[PDB]
Amino acid sequence: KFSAKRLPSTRLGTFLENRVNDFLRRQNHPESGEVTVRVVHASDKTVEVKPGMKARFVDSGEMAESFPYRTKALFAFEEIDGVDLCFFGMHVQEYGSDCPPPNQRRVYISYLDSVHFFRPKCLRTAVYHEILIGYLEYVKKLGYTTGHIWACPPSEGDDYIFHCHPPDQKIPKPKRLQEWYKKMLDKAVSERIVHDYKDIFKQATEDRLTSAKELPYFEGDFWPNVLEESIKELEQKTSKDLSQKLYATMEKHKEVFFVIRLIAGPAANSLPPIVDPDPLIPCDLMDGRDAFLTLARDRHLEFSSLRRAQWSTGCMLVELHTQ
Ligand SMILES: CNC(=O)Nc1ccc2c(c1)CC[C@@]21OC(=O)N(CC(=O)N(Cc2ccc(F)cc2)[C@@H](C)C(F)(F)F)C1=O
Ligand code: NA
Repeated sequence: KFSAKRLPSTRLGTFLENRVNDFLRRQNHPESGEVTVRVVHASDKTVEVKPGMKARFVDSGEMAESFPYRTKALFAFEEIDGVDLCFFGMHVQEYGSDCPPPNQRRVYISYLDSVHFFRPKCLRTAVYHEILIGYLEYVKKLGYTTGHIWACPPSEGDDYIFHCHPPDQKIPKPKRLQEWYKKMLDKAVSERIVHDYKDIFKQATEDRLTSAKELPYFEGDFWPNVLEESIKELEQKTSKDLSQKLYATMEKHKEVFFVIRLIAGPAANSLPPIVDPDPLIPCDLMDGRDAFLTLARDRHLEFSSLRRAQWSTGCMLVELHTQ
C-alpha cells in the first residue's frame, strides 16, 4: 500500500490536513476528496554569509559567519477518482530561538508549487489559504515571531517542485501573484493568526534599519545577492553607501517581499525557547527541490494532465516508501 496516508506522521503535517479537511467538511461539496499532508524531509543546515558581507561585517566581528536553520519539505495530496493527486508542495527554512540575530524566530518559504487539478476548481483558492495560514498559525504556536515570503513567479518556461506542468495552468504575472498573497494574508489577519504584515521597505523603515547586517539573511534569497552586487559596486569606487543603496533597492522591489508579523510587541519579548516536537527526517530525494526534479525528469513523472499527475503521484509515493 503506497498511498500518501501510509507515510510517517508529524505534529506539523497533521495540523495542516485537519485544517484542510474541516474546511472541506463544512463546504460539503460532492466533487471534493479527502486531502492528506506529509512532511517528507527535515534536516539541519546553515546559510553562510557571502564574501562581500563577510569581509564587511563577519571579519569585524559584527555579524555571525553563518545562520543555522531547519529545512522541511511537505506535500499535499487529494483523492481524485479513488487515487492520490499531489496538487501542492513546499520547501521552508526555519530559524529557531538559538539562531543569532537578525534571523532568530523567523520562517521563510524557499519555494512553493501547485498542480491546478484540485477538485472542484471553485474551491482551489480556499484550500491553498488553509495550508499557508495553517503553516503560519503552526509556527507562531512554536514561537516563531515572523514569516517571510518572496512572492515571485517562475522564469521563461521554468518549473519549481513539480516536473512538466499543464499547459492550461498559466504562469501568473507578478501583480496577480502579489494580489493573491495580499488576499491570503488579509484572511490570516481577519482570523487573528497574523498580527500584521508589511512590505520589506516599510518594515526596515519601522525597524529603523541602519545597517545591512540587520537584514534577515536566508538561503538562496534575493537580498543576500543584492548586498553582494552592491558591495562589489561600492568597492570599485575611487575618490580624488551600502545602507542607502539597500533602502533604494528595497523601495524599488518592495511589493515582491512580504514580512509577516505572527507575534507582536511584548508577547515577542518574553518567549520561551522554540522546541520543535517533530524529529529530523533524512530523505535525500527531498533535500531541496533538485533531487525530485531530476527523478521526475529521468522517469518521465509528469503533471501535465489529471491522468499524468495521478500517475506521477503514485510513482512519487512508491519512491518515498522505499526509504
Ligand atoms: C507550463 N505551465 C507551468 O509551468 N505552470 C506553472 C504555473 C504556476 C507555477 C508554476 C508552474 C511553478 C510554480 C508556480 O508559480 C507560481 O507563481 N505559483 C503560485 C501560483 O500560481 N498561485 C499561488 C499559490 C498557489 C498555491 C498555493 F498553495 C499558494 C499560492 C496561484 C494560485 C496564483 F498565482 F494565481 F495566485 C506556482 O505554483
Ligand atoms: Na516560490
